[PDB]
Amino acid sequence: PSVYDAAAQLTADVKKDLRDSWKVIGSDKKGNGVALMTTLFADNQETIGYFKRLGDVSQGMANDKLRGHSITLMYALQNFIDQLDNPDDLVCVVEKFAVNHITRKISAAEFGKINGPIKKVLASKNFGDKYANAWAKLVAVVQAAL
Amino acid sequence: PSVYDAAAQLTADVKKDLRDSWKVIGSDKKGNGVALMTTLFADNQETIGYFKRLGDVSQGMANDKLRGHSITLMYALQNFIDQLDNPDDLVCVVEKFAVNHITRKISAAEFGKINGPIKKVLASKNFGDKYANAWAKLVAVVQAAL
Ligand code: HEM
Ligand code: HEM
Ligand SMILES: [Xe]
Ligand SMILES: [Xe]
Ligand SMILES: [Xe]
Ligand SMILES: [Xe]
Ligand SMILES: [Xe]
Ligand SMILES: [Xe]
Repeated sequence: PSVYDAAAQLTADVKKDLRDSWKVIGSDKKGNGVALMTTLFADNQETIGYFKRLGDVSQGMANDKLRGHSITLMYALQNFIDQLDNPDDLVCVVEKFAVNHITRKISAAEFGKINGPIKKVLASKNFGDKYANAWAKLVAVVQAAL
Repeated sequence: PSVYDAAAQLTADVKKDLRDSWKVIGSDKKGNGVALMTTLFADNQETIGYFKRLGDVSQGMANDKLRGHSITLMYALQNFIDQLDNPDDLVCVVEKFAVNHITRKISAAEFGKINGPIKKVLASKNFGDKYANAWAKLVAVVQAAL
């Protein structure tokens, strides 16, 4: 299937759940972005080496490169959320970020490692399994490009 | 380097002018982002070669990679606007994007070529030299990091 095919999973209900949870998670991009990355590295230690540009990714907010990365990642998510109703626009921004990951040899399966950290960050604001599942559908749009 | 000294130029008055103009420009990220890029390419044709990944940029909005790029650029600007309160956070996201441009061999002087396009896009929405000059101070923070 194509990336457009994958975006068919973003039904009205999935988009509502994405938007509702993002209103909260995206309101603290620094805090929740660094939490997302820290959780990735806590649970998926095999990924740490890919991030060597950032320095020591265990230093949390006392690592300016990690903070800058993490905030910017949250604006990638903001971008996706704002494009949900126009699959043409969603696909072209997904393809852009997919290239950022392809050129670093991140496979679709490796990209999907982010679902565990997303589930945990969601649950930190009491967004449960329905919301984690909705976010996995959005992650899968990127996986379709990888 | 002199990056923190550039960031210190974003006074309360400058920040207000950035926020007030961004309220309008950032309300159409697709349209104004592509306009910024097509204006850069038209007026600074010697920069087009750097963008070869995007294909034929003369196609404008109809070029999916250019559209994806352009939307994403506007979320870099959104990020900067949202960090204006906190010099450490503004600088760490500026440094992130500066690294992206250093990889592409973009100097402070060539990055500064965006000011003419910014002035033109602002003016098209009835934001004149006052606002162009505020945006130039923000551009100068990135220039200081290159
Ligand atoms: C929600 C999921 C994710 C989003 C939206 C995302 C977004 C981003 C963004 C915006 C960048 C910056 C690209 C650049 O400027 O070149 C980035 C860099 C990167 N991403 Fe992700 N990413 C995600 C998940 C992952 C996962 C799960 C991995 C690996 C297992 C990964 C590995 C990388 C690497 C290695 C970099 C480069 C870091 C650096 O050296 O600057 N990403 N990602
Ligand atoms: C307001 C000013 C600008 C902002 C906020 C900005 C932002 C961005 C962003 C967010 C990206 C994607 C980075 C990545 O994923 O690696 C990018 C890419 C790029 N930028 Fe800029 N940029 C600006 C001006 C310029 C100018 C003036 C030049 C050149 C003279 C330039 C040259 C490039 C190049 C060559 C790329 C890579 C395109 C590609 O192959 O994907 N940028 N820029
Ligand atoms: Xe991504
Ligand atoms: Xe999220
Ligand atoms: Xe995602
Ligand atoms: Xe930038
Ligand atoms: Xe702008
Ligand atoms: Xe900028």
